[PDB]
Amino acid sequence: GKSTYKIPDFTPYLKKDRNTDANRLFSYFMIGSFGMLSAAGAKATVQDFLSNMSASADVLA
Amino acid sequence: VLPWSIGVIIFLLLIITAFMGYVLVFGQMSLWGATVICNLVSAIPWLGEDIVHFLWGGFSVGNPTLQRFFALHYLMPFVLAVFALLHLIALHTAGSSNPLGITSNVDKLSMHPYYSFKDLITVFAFLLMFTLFVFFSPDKLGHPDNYIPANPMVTPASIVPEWYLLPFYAILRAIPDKLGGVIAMVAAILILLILPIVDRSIIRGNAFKPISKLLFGFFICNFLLLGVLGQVHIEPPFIVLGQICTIFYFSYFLILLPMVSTIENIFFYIGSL
Amino acid sequence: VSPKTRTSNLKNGLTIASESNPLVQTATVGVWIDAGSRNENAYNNGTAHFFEHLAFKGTDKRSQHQLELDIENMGGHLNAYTSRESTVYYAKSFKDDVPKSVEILADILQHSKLAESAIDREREVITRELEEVNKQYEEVVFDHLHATAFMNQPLGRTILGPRENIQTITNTELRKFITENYTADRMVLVGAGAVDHDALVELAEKYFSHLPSSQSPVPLGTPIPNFVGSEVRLRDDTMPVAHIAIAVEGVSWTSEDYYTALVAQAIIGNYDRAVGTSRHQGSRLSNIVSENNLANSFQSFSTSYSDTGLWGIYLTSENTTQIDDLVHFTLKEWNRLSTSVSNLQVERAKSQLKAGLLLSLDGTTYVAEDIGRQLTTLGRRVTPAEVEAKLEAVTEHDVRAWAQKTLYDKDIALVGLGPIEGLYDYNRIRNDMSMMRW
Amino acid sequence: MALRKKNSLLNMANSYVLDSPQPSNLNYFWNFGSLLALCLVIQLATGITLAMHYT
Amino acid sequence: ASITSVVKTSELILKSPLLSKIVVPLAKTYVKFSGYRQLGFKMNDLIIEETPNMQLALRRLPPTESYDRVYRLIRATQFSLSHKLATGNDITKPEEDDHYLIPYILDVEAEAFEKDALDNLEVV
Amino acid sequence: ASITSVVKTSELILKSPLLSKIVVPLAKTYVKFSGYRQLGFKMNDLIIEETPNMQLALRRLPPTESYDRVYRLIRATQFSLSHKLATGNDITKPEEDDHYLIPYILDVEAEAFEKDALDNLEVV
Amino acid sequence: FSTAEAAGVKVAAQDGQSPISDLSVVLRGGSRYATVPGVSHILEKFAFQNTVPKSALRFVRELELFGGKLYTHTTREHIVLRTQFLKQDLPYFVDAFANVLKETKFQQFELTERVAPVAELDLLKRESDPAFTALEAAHEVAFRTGLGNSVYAQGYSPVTLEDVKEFARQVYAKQNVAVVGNNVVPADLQQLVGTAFADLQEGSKVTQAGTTTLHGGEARVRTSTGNALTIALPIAEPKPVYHALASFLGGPASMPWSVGASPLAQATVGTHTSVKATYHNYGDAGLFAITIKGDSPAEISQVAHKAVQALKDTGAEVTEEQAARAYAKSKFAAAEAFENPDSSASVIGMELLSGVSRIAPENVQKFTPAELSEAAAQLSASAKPVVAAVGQVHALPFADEL
Ligand code: HEM
Ligand code: HEM
Ligand SMILES: CCCCCCCCCCCCO[C@@H]1O[C@H](CO)[C@@H](O[C@H]2O[C@H](CO)[C@@H](O)[C@H](O)[C@H]2O)[C@H](O)[C@H]1O
Ligand SMILES: CCCCCCCCCCCCO[C@@H]1O[C@H](CO)[C@@H](O[C@H]2O[C@H](CO)[C@@H](O)[C@H](O)[C@H]2O)[C@H](O)[C@H]1O
Repeated sequence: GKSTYKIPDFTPYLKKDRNTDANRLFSYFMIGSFGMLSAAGAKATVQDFLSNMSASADVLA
Repeated sequence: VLPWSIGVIIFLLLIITAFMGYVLVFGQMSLWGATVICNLVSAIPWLGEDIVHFLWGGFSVGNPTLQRFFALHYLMPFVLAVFALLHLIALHTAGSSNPLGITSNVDKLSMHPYYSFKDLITVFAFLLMFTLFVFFSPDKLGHPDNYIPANPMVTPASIVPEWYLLPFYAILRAIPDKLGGVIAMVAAILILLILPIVDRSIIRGNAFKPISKLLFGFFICNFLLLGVLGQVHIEPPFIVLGQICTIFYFSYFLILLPMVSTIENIFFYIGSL
Repeated sequence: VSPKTRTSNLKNGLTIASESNPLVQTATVGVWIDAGSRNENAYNNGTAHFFEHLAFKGTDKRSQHQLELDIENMGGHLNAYTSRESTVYYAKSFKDDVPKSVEILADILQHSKLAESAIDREREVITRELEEVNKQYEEVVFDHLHATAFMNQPLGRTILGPRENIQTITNTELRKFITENYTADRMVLVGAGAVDHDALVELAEKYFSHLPSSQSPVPLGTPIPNFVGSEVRLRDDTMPVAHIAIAVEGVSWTSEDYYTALVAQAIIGNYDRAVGTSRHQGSRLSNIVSENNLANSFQSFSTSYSDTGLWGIYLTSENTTQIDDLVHFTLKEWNRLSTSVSNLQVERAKSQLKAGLLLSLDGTTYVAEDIGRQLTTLGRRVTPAEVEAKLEAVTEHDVRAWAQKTLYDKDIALVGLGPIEGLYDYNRIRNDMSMMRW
Repeated sequence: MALRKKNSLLNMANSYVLDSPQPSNLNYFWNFGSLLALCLVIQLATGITLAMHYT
Repeated sequence: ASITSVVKTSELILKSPLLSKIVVPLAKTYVKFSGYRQLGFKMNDLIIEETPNMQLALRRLPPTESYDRVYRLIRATQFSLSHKLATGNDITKPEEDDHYLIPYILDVEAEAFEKDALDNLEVV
Repeated sequence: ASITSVVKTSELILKSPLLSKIVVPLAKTYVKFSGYRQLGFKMNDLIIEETPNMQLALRRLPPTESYDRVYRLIRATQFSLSHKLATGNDITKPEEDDHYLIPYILDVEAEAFEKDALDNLEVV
Repeated sequence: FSTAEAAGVKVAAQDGQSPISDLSVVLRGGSRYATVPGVSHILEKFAFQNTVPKSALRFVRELELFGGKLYTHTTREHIVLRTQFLKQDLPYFVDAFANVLKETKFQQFELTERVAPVAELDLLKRESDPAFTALEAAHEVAFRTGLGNSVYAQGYSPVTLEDVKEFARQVYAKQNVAVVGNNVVPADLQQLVGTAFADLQEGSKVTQAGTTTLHGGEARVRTSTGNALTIALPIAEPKPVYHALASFLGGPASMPWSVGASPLAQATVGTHTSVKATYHNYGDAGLFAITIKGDSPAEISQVAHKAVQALKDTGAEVTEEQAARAYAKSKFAAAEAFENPDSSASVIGMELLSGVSRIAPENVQKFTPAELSEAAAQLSASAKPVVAAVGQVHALPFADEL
């Protein structure tokens, strides 16, 4: 309300184990999973899409 | 360096654009030019043949290839316009250079009206040349074989690219290896990217450099000779001549310009002491 | 080769430590105490600093006025300071005025009146101090830095304490504080300059013999801090200079990485546009900052406490549109302690530190401060030969390994004061703690 | 100065997609602009590909 | 290439009697055919300036030298756009073709190169 | 619409007993349902400011009024992005909803409109 | 400090038991000798720039490898260049000073880009304190030229490269140079200075253009950045009793959170103001000053009256207690000045460059109450009081009001 050295209450949000490697590793697991599915999704997308340029069924026939 | 380097990519896109557009007529030169140029990709090791079949959409140049070249020929000019815009935005940080090679920050003129009205002169000169070809000689720059419909059975007497690709074709012929030749031909364009490094001059441009001007003159005439050799038959004595011209082309970038520009630096310093 | 630090104890457990210099004619004697604001709770926060005021307000013998006169007659001065973990009371005098000064210090520590009238008078003086620190920007920045880094923990509290406590501190709680904390096993009597050790031990036996001992004597410099990555922004558009501190959790006095953290700190180093030599310093950050006019100054720090520390940098800048560059380039220099430093930077920083640790001690007060600090944090004075060996033991592998676990991809505590509109949000600052290219 | 600010080409991208200062309280209806950019990219990619097969 | 390089190589040549005997006459002819003096330039006016080092050297020119350089650049630009050459006193005579800029750029580069060396020092 | 217009029309209504009897209660409910007070705003904080006239009026605010306005805008923005409403002392009470800006904008607009009129004077 | 001579250069050194040595070159080149205003400040800032053997860049990079530090300052009497290093690195530092005195390339770009901007920041930092300004203003009124020249370079009167080069031609000469080594083996220093400074010009003693003249007056520096007031009294015959009187009158507190028991300290009670009496001996004239700073011009004015009263009261009668307190505070001030490297170097520098033997702190004279009161009486009855007001000058006192 007046003193700026009294930090507002962050206890509803603060994690107790915030400085641990386990704590960071979890968030990077989420980021990594996301990057992994994006890589697998991009690869699938590009492969299926670009295959339109390979000889079509009537040409192969 | 940045507008120049983007400029080199513009030049590559123009070549691709023009090559695909020429195939669209589907005359004899269209088909056979597509066949021989697209088969250069077969030289890429391991996957080359697969890439060619993928480009063609089949086992030879045919309908799939023509329909994809139409779609890409329509697109590529838009890509080219974007890169043209990019090289101008990159240039805008330094402004245009000028024929003396010095700063113009001391003495500037507005683009309009001065260069607007000076541009109109060359626009009308260009339109006069355009008119003479389009109305009075519309087929002077073309190949009569492109008025014969594509026939995969009959091979034309001589399969050459359009004239503006001829120097690069002469460079490719000079190297006996297929992959070697493809690399040399691509290198002949990408080597433009090293001019910022191999020019060791402390002065910008050739206006005041008599030896550099002579070397530049030889380089340009050699480039025109390579063009001519691109459309002769593979016969003596043009085979060896094409190889010597190819060596000269590359040695300009790798040897002569670095040497000459080094010596001229010394002559300017000593000569003006 | 400096003279040996002599050390003796009394029966109560008071340490006496001295370093004589027969070339000077003044002497600094004083009492270093292993106690400070961090020993208060939330209710009596401010007490230690309150006492420091009252210590000079009169004793059972000498009144306030008599005290003033006695020191004036000595010829030198008395000085005191309270920090988070340490309190100091010292007297600089002439060679032969040392017994007077020891007697006055012993008096103000043991036998201070703490008269309700004086408590009530200082209660206003200290209240005015709350509204005038506001000007000392470096202190404002570092107090917010501790408050946020050690959020809701004792190290996070200020030394002055809240306004509320200042109005409610009683002589009872003052007396309780100094009875619990100012014990003989926590105190060191230090003499530097023209002092005889044997004379000082006698004076200690005369004046500090009736000091209480604590019930459970732990060794000197005995302490759990949980650092919070966080930010305080105190934007003030009317200030011309931005003051920014960035810190990570650093090392305690007795860490195995204490010297490695000092070497890493010296690789970044300090810079000040007002000093002539600063444009020519070898530090990469120095070169970036000076060439591009990014800052008026920066000062790397590695602050230690008994059980934690803060390692970071303090920046000042008027370049308000390029604060982003300043922060970006600083944190990319920290990244290089993890990715790129080699024997080149490490051996250069070691060379500079081997001298720096000795150069700092250039007067009797600095020597006394060094003996007192080391005795109250480590329990012993570390000889320059031991210090030279611990520095020599720091390799480039040690620096890289330390930076990879302390700096790389770690949370920071960040404080910005002044025109800091250009300082980006927490995420963009914290994203510069790593390099995607590595 | 950071390259993304110093180089004129990078700086144009930077100004639109990276350092661009946004209100801190845009709600999800401010997301349709990027969806429309996505639709335009999909229509360009699928449309140019259809043009390779369409007569 | 750096001005430092050019100056050092030139000094090697000027030292060698044989080398100077063959290079100095060539260099003088080269300068005559170059023809920059016919636009009223001095040799140093032609050196590329869009570099940090050169911008710093130009800022260190004495004000007089700096104002005269600006005039020669403007005058040469006006000859260039008109497709004329200098006549009379506008032509740079060989005795006026002084290396007014070379000392400044050599000092700028000296520090720049020392800084590069010292950035790579290894305590022995 | 100009603030001048809004203020003048409002004053016509407040004058008419009948009109005020029917409009004032409606206006009070409208303000209650509007709900800007639940984000800690005062009515004048909502007025469009990206105009020359409004920029001038805001520059004429006393420094304290100006600093308080900045805080209410930042605070309301933080409620908006968090999808929360003000509670307690952050809610603007009806007695705190003062027209701090209206006098400044009315003076700016008065001069702007007089200038327009006087630009069209005809000597008789 | 064993005074000797090495190749025409006066060298004083004192060995010690520390790993840290301080080597200082003291030059007779302070502002009282300044040819043009500000030249001595500029010359000080031009030290350790590019020399012919070693660039400023190379010097700083090598200094960092030795972990050495560099300190320079200008007084009214001297330029002092000090280095602090480890004992063993002495030869390097001697050679560095030799390069600076013999081979400094005074280049125009260094002046414009390096030296002058640093000199300007130096001054602005000093002037942030209004008391600094007031005491500087007071010397300018009291002496006009010589001692009245500004110590620092100011923007209104620019120093040129030719000005600095000429002054350096005078100052950097064996006749104007003293070497002072703290914690340096004296025999080793003499050997090194004897080889390094052998080819330095002999030159001639730099002199003050004109005799020192004393004047009274007022200076009214209107600033917006704080308030101060100096009351100075120019002294025609500098005597050591004024040290005792300055310490007696005092002003600063000897204890935290206190006012102090000194007359001038007691003049500040009820005000957020500080005071300090100082005495400046310059050999041939002196200045006794009392400076008061504060935030309130009304409070400064209030203290100023009490301050002049204090001086008059002292001229009446001093007690024996007070005289002993003066001896004690003065011996202490002397001792700490001989310890502080900055002031130490100048003290021995004065002994070597002039011939004024240093008064050891242990030999500081005890002045009787008679001698102190007599000294204060002469000051209260001065014909030439100087008053320099800084800040809200319309609200600060004038000489005739005091
Ligand atoms: C579609 C093709 C191109 C267009 C429309 C185009 C247009 C322009 C224009 C309008 C300018 C400024 C005016 C001028 O100097 O003529 C320019 C400058 C420039 N262009 Fe291009 N350009 C194209 C292709 C290229 C190519 C292929 C290169 C390089 C290989 C290139 C390199 C440059 C450079 C270096 C400049 C700066 C020249 C200077 O002013 O000194 N451009 N271009
Ligand atoms: C804003 C971008 C575009 C929109 C909204 C759009 C819309 C449409 C629509 C509504 C159709 C009818 C689809 C059907 O029912 O079969 C269509 C067909 C087509 N579009 Fe596009 N289009 C876009 C971009 C493009 C582009 C860039 C191309 C490039 C050529 C293209 C090529 C085609 C082709 C070849 C067809 C006919 C084959 C088919 O029906 O699928 N379109 N487009
Ligand atoms: C820079 C990117 C690198 C180059 C990109 C490569 C372009 C083309 C690569 C492969 C495309 C065709 O590769 C082929 O793809 C199709 C899916 O698309 C796969 O086919 C598989 O799935 C499809 C449907 O998803 C089924 O009809 C099929 O029966 C099954 O085998 C083949 O198993 C794979 O051999
Ligand atoms: C959306 C896809 C990403 C590609 C970028 C879109 C292309 C459009 C860019 C060209 C239009 C010019 O865009 C213009 O660039 C300059 C700098 O780049 C911006 O300028 C802005 O940023 C720079 C620094 O980031 C500051 O110097 C400037 O004060 C600020 O206004 C303009 O606000 C923007 O309007």
